[PDB]
Amino acid sequence: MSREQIIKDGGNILVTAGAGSGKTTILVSKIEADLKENKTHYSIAAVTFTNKAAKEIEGRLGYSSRGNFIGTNDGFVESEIIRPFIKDAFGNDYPDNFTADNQFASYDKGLQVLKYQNILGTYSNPKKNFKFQLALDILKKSLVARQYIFSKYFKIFIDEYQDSDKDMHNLFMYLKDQLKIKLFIVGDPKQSIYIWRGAEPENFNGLIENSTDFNKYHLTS
Amino acid sequence: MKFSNITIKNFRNFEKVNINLDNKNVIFGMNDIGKTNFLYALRFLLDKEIRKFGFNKSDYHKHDTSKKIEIILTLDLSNYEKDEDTKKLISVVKGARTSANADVFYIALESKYDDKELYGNIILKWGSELDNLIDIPGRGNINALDNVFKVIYINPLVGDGRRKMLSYSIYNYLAKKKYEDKIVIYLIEEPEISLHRSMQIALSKQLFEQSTYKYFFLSTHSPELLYEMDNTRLIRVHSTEKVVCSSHMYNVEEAYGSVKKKLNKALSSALFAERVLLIEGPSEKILFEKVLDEVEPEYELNGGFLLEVGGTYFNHYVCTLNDLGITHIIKTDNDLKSKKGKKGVYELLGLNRCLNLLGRENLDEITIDIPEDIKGKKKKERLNERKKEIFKQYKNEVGEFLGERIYLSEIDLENDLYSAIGESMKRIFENEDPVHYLQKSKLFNMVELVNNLSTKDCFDVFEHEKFACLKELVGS
Amino acid sequence: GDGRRKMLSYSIYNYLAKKKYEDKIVIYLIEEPEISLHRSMQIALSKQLFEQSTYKYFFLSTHSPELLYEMDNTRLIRVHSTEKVVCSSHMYNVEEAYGSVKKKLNKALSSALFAERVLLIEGPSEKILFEKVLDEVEPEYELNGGFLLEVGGTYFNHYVCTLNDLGITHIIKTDNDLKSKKGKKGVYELLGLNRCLNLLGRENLDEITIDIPEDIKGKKKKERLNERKKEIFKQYKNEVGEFLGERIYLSEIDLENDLYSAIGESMKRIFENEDPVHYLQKSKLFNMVELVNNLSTKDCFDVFEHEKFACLKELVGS
Repeated sequence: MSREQIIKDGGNILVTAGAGSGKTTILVSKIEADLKENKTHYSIAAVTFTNKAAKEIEGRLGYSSRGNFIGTNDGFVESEIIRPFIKDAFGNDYPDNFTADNQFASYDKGLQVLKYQNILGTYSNPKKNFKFQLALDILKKSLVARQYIFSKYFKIFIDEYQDSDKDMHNLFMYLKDQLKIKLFIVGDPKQSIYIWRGAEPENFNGLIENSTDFNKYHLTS
Repeated sequence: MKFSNITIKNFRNFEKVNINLDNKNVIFGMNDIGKTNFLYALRFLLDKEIRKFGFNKSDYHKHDTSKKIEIILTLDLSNYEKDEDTKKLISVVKGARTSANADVFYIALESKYDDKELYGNIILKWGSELDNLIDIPGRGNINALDNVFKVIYINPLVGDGRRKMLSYSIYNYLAKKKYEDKIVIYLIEEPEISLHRSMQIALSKQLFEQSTYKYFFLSTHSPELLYEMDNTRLIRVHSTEKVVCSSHMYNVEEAYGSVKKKLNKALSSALFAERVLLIEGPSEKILFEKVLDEVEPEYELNGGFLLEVGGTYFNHYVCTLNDLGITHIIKTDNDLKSKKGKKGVYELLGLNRCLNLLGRENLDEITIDIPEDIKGKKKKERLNERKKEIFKQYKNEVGEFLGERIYLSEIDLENDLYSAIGESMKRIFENEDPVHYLQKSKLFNMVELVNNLSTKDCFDVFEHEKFACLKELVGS
Repeated sequence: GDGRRKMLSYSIYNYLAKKKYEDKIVIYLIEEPEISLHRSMQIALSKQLFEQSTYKYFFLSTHSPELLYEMDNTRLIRVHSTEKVVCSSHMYNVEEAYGSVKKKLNKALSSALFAERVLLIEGPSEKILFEKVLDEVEPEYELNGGFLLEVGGTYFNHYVCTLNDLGITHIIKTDNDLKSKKGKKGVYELLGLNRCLNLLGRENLDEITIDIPEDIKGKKKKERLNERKKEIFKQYKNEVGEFLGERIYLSEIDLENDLYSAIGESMKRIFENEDPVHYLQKSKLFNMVELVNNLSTKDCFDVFEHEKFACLKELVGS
């Protein structure tokens, strides 16, 4: 079946797989194949929505001294973009300390909380994201941030793309286009029950029905 | 992308030393203690198996453990777009860089002695700004800096030259496949211990014309290893008790392309000297060797050298020697070269070669009638009179030359030698004009002359004013 | 540095083995003394070994020609580079005639002892030309055991005796020279033929006389002497054939004319508006640099493959 046409493909890929298809198995197989094939210094990043899937993938992959990021997409920005390069973009007064109750309805008040209060902000409206817009703002203001992101990873694995806001799409597409980093997207179109958290199913469907540089496969197993 | 500089303070016999670097570096000199301590400092900074231990009381300068050891290395990150080693460095460093300083990086070492525990702890830092460095993170026995650099140390100790070449080959084709994800630096210490000459030349070609040795530091006592040198830093350690170092960025110009094998062979043996006298041909070699053997037999034991320059300009040799701190003396004579094509116009070759070493360059040409009737000795004396006039005209320039240790003859060396030993030359060259006869066969007649010179003639030549370069060579 | 400690060790050896062993026969075995030694210290040790009475008996193994700068009155033993041990030995001495140039012979011959084939040349012009040509054609000739030796203004006997006795292949390239005798005018010595004959056991030859009227001078005299050289070369044809069997190559006139016979068109191109040979012979050193700076690979392969340059094929082992 098509499960052998994926491991042999290197680049941008989609996998429109429904429930019970075995997304974890194919994701782990592709990750292991990519790591075994490549002999360079580059790494991979696997971004999920829950800590359970992150820990499952971490346990399945094993142990290595190569630095790969496995975790949630909220931890990705905090660990890679915001915490290291916040002061290089805005200034030395902006703090890199935070432990995240204090949600507001504006971006400027989010910056004010992060600075004066010294705690990561939030938004009251679930249709808009503070983390993934601040991350993209930092990426466009810091040259060393973009340099590190380009020098570090050669592929990023994304799963459950249907439950993604517009800011997540913006950041991922910025990475794909402006920084020339490959993407591996897996998602079920009919699993948008998380719409109560601001999920936008239109992004995955638009990618499926309009993308020209994406290779598309479907799994019925 | 590029190594730039290194600073060492209060470490062993180093007190405060600043050395400029490149990717390929060669260190040479007569100290032989600072040369090894240089590589030890490099190993301490970049080698985890050496840094794994601490610093003793003997590692501090003057054994005064109340001072701090600092070793700081500088890199250039200008070619991030075209280099993949810059990415290897940048992927482990994240946050220690700033955008205003995106092209320079620092790696530092610091040690302070503990008198109660009798231990010297080593702590590493990097940063883009030298006034704001932070500790390199790590867990357990491992460091974040150990993920980047791979230091390969080569030493013959701790026919058989073929076994050495096999060792070099296995090194070259092992460090490639296994370390495609690291930055590899080679430290080669005296590779000529029990090595045949041709094998030394082969290793020189490997070092300077193969891509397997992008970064290395080499210590050598042999000029055969330097037959192929190009695009390298030469670091010279001065022969004193206080470590003093001079460095030069060596290159060969595209103009000096067809004679590159002669420049390298000539200059390799002069790098291991203290004073060098630059001469033209083998006649001067014969004469000065005879005179020095008669007067100063041990001139070459004390660091003297005679260098044959040939048919080129002095810039290439003088730049290197001056930058390395070696004293250079030049003896030349006033030459007129007939221009290619038009007849009757000559070039002030000697004056031009002497001027180009003073920054001032080139001079206008001259024209001499030389009617077709005259020919032979008459033409020679006509040209000699013109040379005398030219020499008298530029007296101030000649006085400027003498201040730079440049000695230009009015006509030639034969006439200067006559002005000193004319009676002896008349005796030996019976029934001829000594200068004219000596100028017929330069090589055989010079041997005839030296075979009939006594100690009195040698001391007459040595003590003359026209031969003041020989006193400079032997240090008076 | 540590070489000074080595010199101190040598000094203590010398002034300890004397007082303590005045009643014994002392033999020194010195093995590779140049391991971590500066060049000047190697020269000093050479002087100590060959000009001091403390070392009456010794055996020395070396890889360095700087230790041999002072050699005299010694056996040189050469071990051939094979699997079966083969050795050649020579009793080296320097004649009283070769007394004022002894420092040049030793320096020249020290580096040729560590070679397999040696080509003996005259001056730096041939050095420049052959270095350019070999770098173009055979870049690794010196890795395989080739050497170029500048002989200068002496005879070939001193070098050839040593090299032949040690088993090293020697090639000689020379040209027909006439040297005006000291004193009487109009008589010249067949210097090139005499130097080539002395290597065949036969020695010296009768002189010749050429009119050379006082009217002619310059290029006319040069061509008169060149015609005389051509006649001399044609006269002793059998001797030249004998020379060729000993790996001795004598030019009819000079190297400039042999180079013309090979690359005349290129020389005419480069030396525009002059006679190539006459212009090239004005300034020997600068004009050779001018020539080599404008030669291509085609010219180098033309020179290499010519019959007048068959010594270069001998040097590289064909």
